[PDB]
Amino acid sequence: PCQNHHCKHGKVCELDENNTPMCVCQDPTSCPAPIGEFEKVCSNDNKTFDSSCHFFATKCTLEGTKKGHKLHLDYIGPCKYIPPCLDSELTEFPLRMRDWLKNVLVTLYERDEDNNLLTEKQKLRVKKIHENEKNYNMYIFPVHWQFGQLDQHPIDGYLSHTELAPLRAPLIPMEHCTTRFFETCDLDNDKYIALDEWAGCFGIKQKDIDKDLV
Amino acid sequence: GPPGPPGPPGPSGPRGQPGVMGFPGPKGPPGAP
Amino acid sequence: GPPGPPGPPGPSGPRGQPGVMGFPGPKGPPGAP
Amino acid sequence: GPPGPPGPPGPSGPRGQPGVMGFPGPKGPPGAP
Ligand SMILES: *[C@@H]1O[C@H](CO)[C@@H](O[C@@H]2O[C@H](CO)[C@@H](O)[C@H](O)[C@H]2NC(C)=O)[C@H](O)[C@H]1NC(C)=O
Ligand SMILES: [Ca+2]
Repeated sequence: PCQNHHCKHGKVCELDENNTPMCVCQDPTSCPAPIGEFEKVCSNDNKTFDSSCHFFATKCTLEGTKKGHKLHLDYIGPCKYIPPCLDSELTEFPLRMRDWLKNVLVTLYERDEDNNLLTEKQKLRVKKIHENEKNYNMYIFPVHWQFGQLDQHPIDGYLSHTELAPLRAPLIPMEHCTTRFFETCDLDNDKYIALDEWAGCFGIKQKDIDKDLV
Repeated sequence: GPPGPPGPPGPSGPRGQPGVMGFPGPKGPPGAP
Repeated sequence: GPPGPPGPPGPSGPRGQPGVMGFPGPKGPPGAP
Repeated sequence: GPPGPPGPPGPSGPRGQPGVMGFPGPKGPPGAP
């Protein structure tokens, strides 16, 4: 009587007094134990949960607190110490990530079988970017493409803190510099990152900022 | 007569694609003096 | 009378399992001069 | 007439998502002294 009811993140299906499907909050107790350490998530408070589920089903039956307003899901992994982003490293960084983007892209060009991962246009900027048994003339697209992926709620040319999650979270525990690098991109401190903020952050002159690449 | 109950849910999906290759390793220590 | 046809195909199977971590990053760049 | 037999199973679910990203590669070697 239930299979056909899908409830939002945090809720499950339980039958009401008339046997008719409804949605209530989940018993955190009843989620899959982490298949490893990766399945765990950290929290604003250096406080570990066993999985995504475990954070939802906790947070689900919540709302409108002030000690909870300053509490949000910080990143994947369990809660570990994160060393300070030294200035030496925080510089050496955009150069590493942007490279990593290049690869991230290229490692997609391969998997993409029918525009499911890259359009055709892109697949052909990567083509012209791959073929290089030869430096700056590559990163341009990556960075953009990345920004594309993020700015989406809502698409406006700016990057909300929440819009970063999907990159900040899975990344912090492999790159202590991450949290730092993203707040010191927002030059003007608009608490948002605009394409300009975001391109110049990765060492990309404003003459290459082609707002059509997102 | 009545058409019997819908089939059962099918086969689980395949395994996913492997994640993305990590960041390139940090910088190198500046050579001896 | 004798039984009638067999019900329709059931639901799509569920999502597959997540792939494995990704090849380690390439080697870091030497600590120049 | 009674209800027929249940039908085929639903088509196979969808390939699971990718996996976490990889570890940062190894620290680069030292250079000019
Ligand atoms: C958050 O909690 C973690 C782990 O519970 C703390 O990391 C530990 O630091 C101590 C050193 O004082 C070690 O003995 C533990 O083994 C560490 N755990 C790890 C990462 O394996 C960390 O100090 C806390 N960070 C804060 C306060 O945000
Ligand atoms: Ca936006």
